[PDB]
Amino acid sequence: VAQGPNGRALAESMNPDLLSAIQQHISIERYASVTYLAMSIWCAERELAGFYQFFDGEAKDEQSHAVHFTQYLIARSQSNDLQTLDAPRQNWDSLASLMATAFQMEADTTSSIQSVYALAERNSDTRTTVFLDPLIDAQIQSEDQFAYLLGRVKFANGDPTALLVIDNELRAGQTQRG
Amino acid sequence: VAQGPNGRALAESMNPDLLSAIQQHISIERYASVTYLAMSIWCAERELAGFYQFFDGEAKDEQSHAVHFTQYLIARSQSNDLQTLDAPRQNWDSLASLMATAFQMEADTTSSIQSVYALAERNSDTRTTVFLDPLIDAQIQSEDQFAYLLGRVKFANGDPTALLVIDNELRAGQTQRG
Amino acid sequence: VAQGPNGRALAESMNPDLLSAIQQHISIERYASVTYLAMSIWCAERELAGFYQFFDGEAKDEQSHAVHFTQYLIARSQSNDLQTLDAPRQNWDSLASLMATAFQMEADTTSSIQSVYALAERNSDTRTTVFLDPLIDAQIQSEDQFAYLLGRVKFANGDPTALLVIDNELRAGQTQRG
Amino acid sequence: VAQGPNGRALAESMNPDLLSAIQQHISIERYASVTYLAMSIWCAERELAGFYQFFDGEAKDEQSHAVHFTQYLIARSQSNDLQTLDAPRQNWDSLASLMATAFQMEADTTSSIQSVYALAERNSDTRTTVFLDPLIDAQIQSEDQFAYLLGRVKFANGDPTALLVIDNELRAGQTQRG
Ligand SMILES: [Cl-]
Ligand SMILES: [Cl-]
Ligand SMILES: [Cl-]
Ligand SMILES: [Cl-]
Ligand SMILES: [Cl-]
Ligand SMILES: [Cl-]
Ligand SMILES: [Cl-]
Ligand SMILES: [Cl-]
Ligand SMILES: [Cl-]
Ligand SMILES: [Cl-]
Ligand SMILES: [Cl-]
Ligand SMILES: [Cl-]
Ligand SMILES: [Fe+3]
Ligand SMILES: [Fe+3]
Ligand SMILES: [Fe+3]
Ligand SMILES: [Fe+3]
Ligand SMILES: [Fe+3]
Ligand SMILES: [Fe+3]
Ligand SMILES: [Fe+3]
Ligand SMILES: [Fe+3]
Ligand SMILES: [Fe+3]
Ligand SMILES: [Fe+3]
Repeated sequence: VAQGPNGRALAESMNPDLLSAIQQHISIERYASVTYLAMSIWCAERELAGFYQFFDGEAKDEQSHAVHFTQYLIARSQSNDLQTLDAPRQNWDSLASLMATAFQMEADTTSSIQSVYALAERNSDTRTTVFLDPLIDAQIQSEDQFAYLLGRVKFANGDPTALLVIDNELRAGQTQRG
Repeated sequence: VAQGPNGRALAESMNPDLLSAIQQHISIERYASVTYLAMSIWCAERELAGFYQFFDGEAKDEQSHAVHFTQYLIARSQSNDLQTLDAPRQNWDSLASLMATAFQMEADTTSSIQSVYALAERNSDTRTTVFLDPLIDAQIQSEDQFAYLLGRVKFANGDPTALLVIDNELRAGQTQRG
Repeated sequence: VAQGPNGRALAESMNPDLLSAIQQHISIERYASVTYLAMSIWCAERELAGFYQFFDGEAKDEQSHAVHFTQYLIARSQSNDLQTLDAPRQNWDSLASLMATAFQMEADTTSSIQSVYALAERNSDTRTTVFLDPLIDAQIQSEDQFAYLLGRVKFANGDPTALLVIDNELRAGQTQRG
Repeated sequence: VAQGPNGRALAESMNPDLLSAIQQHISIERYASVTYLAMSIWCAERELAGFYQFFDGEAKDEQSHAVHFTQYLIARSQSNDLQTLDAPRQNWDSLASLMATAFQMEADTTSSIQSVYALAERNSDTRTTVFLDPLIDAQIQSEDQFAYLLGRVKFANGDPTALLVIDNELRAGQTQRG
């Protein structure tokens, strides 16, 4: 039995470029987390309590995704390399602008997973494509959800009254089309 | 065993300037109470039932704070001196103006506690600083809450529709960021 | 009513040096979080499942502490500034060495809080000292707990049998003297 | 409607090389089953009751996997061909050696599935890749589990005391990192 780079018994070796791509993707999930924390704060500063609660939860969920990836590297007997984390964006001129950045962050997270997926396919790493499949499915749902929240905020067209109504929807847990 | 100014057994004497400051602070709590009663009435007169219910409760809570302080003076064997109570402000041109006065009243209540706290420290009265610590913590929460309500009302920008939505939030007990 | 640096109504201004110190302390809590994540991974790589579960939870708790501080800055109408986060230490020669780093991380977190506390006192910021008091109390308990775990691991004197027994204690939730 | 090789209505023909590969893989699952039975016996002979119970269950689960594959061939209207089954390995010099063989057996089971998967892709058999996807996911978990058990036994470094502790873990159902 061979030993993997992290010292555990090795079921099958992993291409170093694929390993590097997964380590970088963990940083993307961690960066999404701190970005949603920054967004939660921006909303709290403007008394948008439902948006604050929503993004507070999204921050925790993205961190959970990051940990899920670190566990996959452990399972593959590969080394983890937790990286320096950039500071998030923290300033927006409007809730609509913030929600556009949020949607872009979600779509960019999917693009990162897609890049890992394509590298796994080039390397015939079926364990990794199987691992990523349900994460892509979750991303479809999250993109659908963020398009819904962004579109509803844009429909409000900057009217504070409409934004208060949507804020109360989010506080109540009404965060997707259903 | 020595007898304190109120006749009870005396655990430790209290500086008369500190005693006077606590008696004055009790008046500040009582004045906050009648101010919030006046605000509850102003809101009721304009059919803002959620704001009326909110300030009705705040009036009762501030009175409870006043009584809590009178009990501390009893516990320290110090005399209470219930003072003449000024009439509250009763007229405002808008809900936003009323909420600004409410926030100022809350911040001024904290400033009064801080002044007592500093006098207690100058006199090495550790019982009094310990007594005040949780009251300062409550004040942080109340300032956060009043900044939230004031900010939400200001966001409404005088639109009656938005103010009705917020009024219904308060009636439902949705009074802070959560 | 004045507006604070984050735009909310301002109960009382905060010294900019104290604000900077709190923002830096939030980074210390976030760094403790990612350090405990790195430690959880190191333990998982060596099949120390109880230590992995323990540090996984500590990572989540430290993140919660960081968010708790960001909420205090919101409550004080002060700006948050989420900073770049250093990569954690990730390599140790033994569990005893890892636990020494963990204890040091906990003690250093307390030292950071103490530095903020002293600055708040120099500035007569009683809200901040009151806010920090229960966090210092939690730190006493955490230092006691980490001294217990470190001491128990050192008592094992590198014997794998003893380390398996302690690992099973942690998996069962037996993590302090009780 | 066409009839498949097993006589049932045929939704889509299957490449004979892919069919042969699935029939061979069923033998691999059956061989894993009897191998884990042999390991359960070896452990029972040495009073390692927790390891005996663990491998007894693994033997039953691998047989269930084999039957799951036979049901897929039925669903595809393909013939099953149950093959002669080799005798398992039955002798090991130590529990660590046995656990290495167990890990290798698990990794080799995954390699067999991967070989079927690649053949299905070459033949554009999307039903078969979809069928195999959750089985690969289960294999990731089983490889992670067997790496954990092997690593814990190796950490024991042949100390009977440590092996008794781990044996009791397995009897209690504590068989993975959790
Ligand atoms: Cl920014
Ligand atoms: Cl907007
Ligand atoms: Cl951006
Ligand atoms: Cl008046
Ligand atoms: Cl108004
Ligand atoms: Cl006034
Ligand atoms: Cl390192
Ligand atoms: Cl050690
Ligand atoms: Cl260090
Ligand atoms: Cl043999
Ligand atoms: Cl052994
Ligand atoms: Cl063999
Ligand atoms: Fe994510
Ligand atoms: Fe996401
Ligand atoms: Fe009060
Ligand atoms: Fe008050
Ligand atoms: Fe902390
Ligand atoms: Fe800590
Ligand atoms: Fe306290
Ligand atoms: Fe199997
Ligand atoms: Fe298996
Ligand atoms: Fe799938």
